[PDB]
Amino acid sequence: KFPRVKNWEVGSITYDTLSAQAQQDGPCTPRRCLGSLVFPPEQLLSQARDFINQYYSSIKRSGSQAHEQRLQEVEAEVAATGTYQLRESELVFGAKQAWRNAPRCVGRIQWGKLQVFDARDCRSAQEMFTYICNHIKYATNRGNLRSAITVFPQRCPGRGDFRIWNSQLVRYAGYRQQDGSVRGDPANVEITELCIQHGWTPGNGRFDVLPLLLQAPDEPPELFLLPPELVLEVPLEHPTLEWFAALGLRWYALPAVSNMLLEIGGLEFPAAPFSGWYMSTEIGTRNLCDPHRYNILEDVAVCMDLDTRTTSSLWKDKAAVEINVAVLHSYQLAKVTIVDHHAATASFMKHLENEQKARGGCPADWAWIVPPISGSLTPVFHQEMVNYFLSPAFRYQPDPW
Amino acid sequence: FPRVKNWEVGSITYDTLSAQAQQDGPCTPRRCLGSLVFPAPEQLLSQARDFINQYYSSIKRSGSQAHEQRLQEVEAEVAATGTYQLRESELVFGAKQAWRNAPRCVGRIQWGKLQVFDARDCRSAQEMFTYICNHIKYATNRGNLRSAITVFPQRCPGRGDFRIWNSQLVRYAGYRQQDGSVRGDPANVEITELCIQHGWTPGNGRFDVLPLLLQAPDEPPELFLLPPELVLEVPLEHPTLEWFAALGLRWYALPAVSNMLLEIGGLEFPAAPFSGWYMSTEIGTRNLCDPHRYNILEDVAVCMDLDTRTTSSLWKDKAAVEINVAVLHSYQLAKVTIVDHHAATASFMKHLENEQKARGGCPADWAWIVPPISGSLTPVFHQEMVNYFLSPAFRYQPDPW
Ligand code: HEM
Ligand code: HEM
Ligand SMILES: Cc1cc(N)nc(-c2cc(CN3CCC(F)(F)CC3)cc(F)c2F)c1
Ligand SMILES: Cc1cc(N)nc(-c2cc(CN3CCC(F)(F)CC3)cc(F)c2F)c1
Ligand SMILES: C[C@H](O)[C@H](O)[C@H]1CNc2nc(N)[nH]c(=O)c2N1
Ligand SMILES: C[C@H](O)[C@H](O)[C@H]1CNc2nc(N)[nH]c(=O)c2N1
Ligand SMILES: [Cl-]
Ligand SMILES: [Cl-]
Ligand SMILES: [Gd+3]
Ligand SMILES: [Gd+3]
Ligand SMILES: [Gd+3]
Ligand SMILES: [Zn+2]
Repeated sequence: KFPRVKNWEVGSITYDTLSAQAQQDGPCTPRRCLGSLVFPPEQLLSQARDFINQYYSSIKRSGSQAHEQRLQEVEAEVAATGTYQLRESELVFGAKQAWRNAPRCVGRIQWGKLQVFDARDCRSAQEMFTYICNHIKYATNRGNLRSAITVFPQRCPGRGDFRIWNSQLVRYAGYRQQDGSVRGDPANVEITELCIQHGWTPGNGRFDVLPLLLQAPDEPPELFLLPPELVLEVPLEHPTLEWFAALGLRWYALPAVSNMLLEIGGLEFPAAPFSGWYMSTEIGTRNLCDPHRYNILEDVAVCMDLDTRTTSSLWKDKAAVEINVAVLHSYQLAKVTIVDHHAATASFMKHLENEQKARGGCPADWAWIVPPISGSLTPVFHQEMVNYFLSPAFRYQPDPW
Repeated sequence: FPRVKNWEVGSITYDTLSAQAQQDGPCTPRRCLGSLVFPAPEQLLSQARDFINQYYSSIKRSGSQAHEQRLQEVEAEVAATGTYQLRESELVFGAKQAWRNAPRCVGRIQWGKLQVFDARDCRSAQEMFTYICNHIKYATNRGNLRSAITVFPQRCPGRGDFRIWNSQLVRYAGYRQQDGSVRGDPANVEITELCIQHGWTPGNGRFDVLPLLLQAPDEPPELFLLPPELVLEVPLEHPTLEWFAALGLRWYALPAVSNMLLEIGGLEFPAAPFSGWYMSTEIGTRNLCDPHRYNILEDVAVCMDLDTRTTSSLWKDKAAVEINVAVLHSYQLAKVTIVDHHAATASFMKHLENEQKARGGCPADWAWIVPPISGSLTPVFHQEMVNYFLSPAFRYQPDPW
């Protein structure tokens, strides 16, 4: 009942005793594994009790006066109101814990270093925009990126939700054609179509930064043009392929996910944008080279004079590596924090060892931790992993429509 | 029924075949163990009955005279003998299905093209050796490799098992060193010790082909040297890096797995080596670049004049790609069948399509189907998969020592 877990590079063995705490049952059964799938009233008191216990164990204060006291207050609050408010410190502790528990995040070595902007007193898309704008400028920090989350008011019954309609705070437009196919980013054709709908003037380019559709409870979403000086971007050049700059490629500095639902102690925050910094493969491999994204791979290969006529020349692999080199080089030249997939995965192994000693295991999703290029060149490839849901958590949620 | 998405195209299918999954895997709703490498007459009869049902379906004779007669023949044999014997055509069908059902095999587009050598009358380790040599000769075919399996006698009450102790028919020795390192292939240290312990005079090169340790029932293993001219090898050179040939690297033509158990309708064949042809990443990425294998990555990158002091130069990614190029070049130069990871994964996508029409699904282990370099450059990366166990099957089994 405690899964044995082996590292095949070293031969070391550990047991994931933490896996025994998994609540929100995942998608797998003894009969079929679904691990490769991307997207698989007073129970509020069970989750609340549990999270409060987590908080006080963490600060070495389980079973001591303030613990009992806080236990009664959430009981009283829920009894009187049907919900409860998180203490500031608990909101901070729960945000870091949800990050720590995110099985697909390779960057969790950083989980203890997170800036939490408490936006629970927020009201109206106007207010959100100032909060999002404060977050972006703090997190960006002139390229010295700092992990941050901004936590908008929790969901209550009867009243609509706070929601950011964009999957991220920075997104590039995707416009169709007189032939269906997309200019810009095909990942965002829908939210581009929703933006143009709600009044935005579409550009023509491949890298038009989209406006934010910000939604206050029970009110129609409102467009918001992001201050162009607040959107830090990196033009993409290559250190030795002089023509690479002429391809006109760019990516933004700040990966800020704004469509996931933060859940702490039973409370649900459908508006809680978190950001950190990029791993270079996210941009150089997935965003630029996925066939359904910018799909630039063959264009770079033609420019490198590679033999695209046979797959066994590995022209795809060669061009992909240089695109990733160009991402890392461009971000370093712009002094915008970035981490390559070797450094990231090596830090994740350290994180696993840390989490083994601290908690007896770590929820990790092998398919997402192993990077999308050179997988077996990184140590996480050779590490067996156990995937499971702990709370608090970041959860996926429906698009607010 | 699991819904399964391809993210590159957007297409969607349901894996109805997974509902028929007999034996149980390691995952539960609590925790996924997908990344782990190594997760009674009445019950033999129900396995036999299902396979016979499978066989008669494939020959468009479900529910027919011969069908019912074969079921009663098997029940009568299990009653009188505690086991039963496969007809030759049932063995051939069962061997192909076992291949077809192997979830970690990316080469399964070929599953119907398989040469089955019926060695079930094999009497000794000496006859076993002759069968193996003929397998190797046929499958190698002077470099135009043909998929084959040789099936030795089934496990049966009262007698010991036939076993091939070697994990493959062709393996390079791994010699523990004076200083505690390994000369040759570190994956083969154990079997190398066993060969020496069993009378083999070791060499001391890095690419010494191992003898075969072959076990007849209730017999100690018996040492057999492979005729050197039966073992086709490919010296490794790089099309443009002429110093690469000076590494003295080599690999062998034939991948022949010899330590897995073939299960057909509840009958177990502990000795049944099968062989196909290599995908270049197996050699270029895993065998040569794994830290715990030949581990040539840094030496190649240094020779390539890469900056190995910083990870963000992507020296590992660059050197690995050229090691894979060298493998592909070398095998094509030697006229030995090999497939690159792009062609192989492209054919596996067609296999998945074929199997969706044929059986309503396909058991696939995403972490093994996705190549160890350039994962998201191949189509399988963007394909959700359902992993489950179908019989007939190749199973892992303990090492006989
Ligand atoms: C600071 C540097 C960070 C790096 C390098 C990093 C890296 C990554 C990567 C590569 C992914 C894969 C997702 C994809 O591309 O599909 C991911 C997912 C994710 N990350 Fe991180 N991240 C960082 C910070 C953070 C922070 C600050 C948070 C939250 C406070 C966070 C929470 C998540 C979540 C929720 C996911 C989705 C996967 C899941 O829920 O299991 N990450 N991260
Ligand atoms: C014809 C060319 C073939 C190719 C290119 C191919 C490719 C592969 C690869 C890359 C793996 C993963 C190996 C690893 O990294 O450990 C694999 C595993 C495997 N293959 Fe194939 N293979 C071929 C033929 C065959 C044949 C002829 C059989 C059996 C008749 C077979 C059955 C298996 C089995 C049993 C595994 C272990 C995984 C599992 O059992 O699910 N393959 N194959
Ligand atoms: C805080 C944070 C840091 C970081 N480095 N990255 C993310 C992140 C980035 C995506 C975008 N990503 C594009 C490539 C893709 F492969 F298409 C999959 C989607 C999605 C997420 F959920 C994420 F958490 C978040
Ligand atoms: C018939 C057949 C064809 C083919 N291309 N390959 C295999 C195969 C090869 C290994 C060796 N392979 C080395 C790399 C590794 F990463 F170490 C993992 C093990 C093991 C297996 F089970 C296999 F079926 C079999
Ligand atoms: C089908 C498969 O699960 C899907 O393509 C996953 C695989 N691994 C991934 N890993 C990361 N980091 N990001 C992703 O989007 C994906 N996609
Ligand atoms: C621990 C991890 O599961 C292990 O390294 C796996 C991952 N995927 C693999 N995939 C293939 N094709 N071959 C392998 O040996 C492995 N090893
Ligand atoms: Cl992104
Ligand atoms: Cl091999
Ligand atoms: Gd020119
Ligand atoms: Gd030269
Ligand atoms: Gd030297
Ligand atoms: Zn699973």
